[PDB]
Amino acid sequence: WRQTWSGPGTTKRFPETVLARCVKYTEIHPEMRHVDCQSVWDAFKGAFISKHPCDITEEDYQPLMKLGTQTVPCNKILLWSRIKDLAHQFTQVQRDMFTLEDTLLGYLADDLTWCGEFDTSKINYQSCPDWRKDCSNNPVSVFWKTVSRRFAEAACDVVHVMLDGSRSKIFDKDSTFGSVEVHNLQPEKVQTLEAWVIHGGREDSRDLCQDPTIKELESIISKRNIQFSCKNIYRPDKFLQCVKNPEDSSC
Ligand SMILES: *[C@H]1O[C@H](COP(=O)(O)OCCCC)[C@@H](O)[C@@H]1F
Repeated sequence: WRQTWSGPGTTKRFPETVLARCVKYTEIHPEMRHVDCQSVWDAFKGAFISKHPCDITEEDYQPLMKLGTQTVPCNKILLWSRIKDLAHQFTQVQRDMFTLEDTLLGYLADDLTWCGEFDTSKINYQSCPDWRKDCSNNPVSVFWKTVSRRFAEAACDVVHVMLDGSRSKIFDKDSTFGSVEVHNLQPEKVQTLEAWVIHGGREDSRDLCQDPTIKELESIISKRNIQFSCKNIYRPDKFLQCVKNPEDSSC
């Protein structure tokens, strides 16, 4: 009648879903043919089964990271913050740019929740720790931090980030982008971080590249010895029109 934790529990059929996603990914992407999906799942399980779900570490996920090792085109990375759908829509069409969810490990875990229980092999399908209400070192949160760091470390040249220009803080220092990814871009390899600030409906005039939180991001990035650039996407529908058909003479 009562649940242990505040967050949603493990997604139903989690084991089968992860294995099936791995099979599909490794079928489509030829460079991942070497990957044994049962081994990936065993490694994924090993990270959190029989562990207290408030005591997960990045080391727990090391076997999975090793198996899910993947070369990503370093100059074609698209980061995003609080605007998942548009970023994915974009890379679904612009297939030569890659978000974290276009990597094997991001693909496996996208939109899923999982946790175990201490001193029993059971998956908890009733509840899982909420990052804020319960604890930060939980299976889902630790996974995303670990893979997000590794993804940001892979980037080179010009790295792009899609941001939501309709939000209160367009750049949020407390988001995963702001707290993990920005600080793990390697200054030796990354020339520029270019922000694309996506405008909300019909507000097509404000230069959001002058927003205070964008100036904050600019200052943080600049002080890491990386250049900052910013572009408004004033009218998102036209942007979508043009990505989908770039030969369109209106683009
Ligand atoms: C790494 O993190 C980005 C998404 O995180 P957001 O910045 O969306 O943070 C989510 C949690 C907010 C409290 C994306 O580039 C990649 F997945």
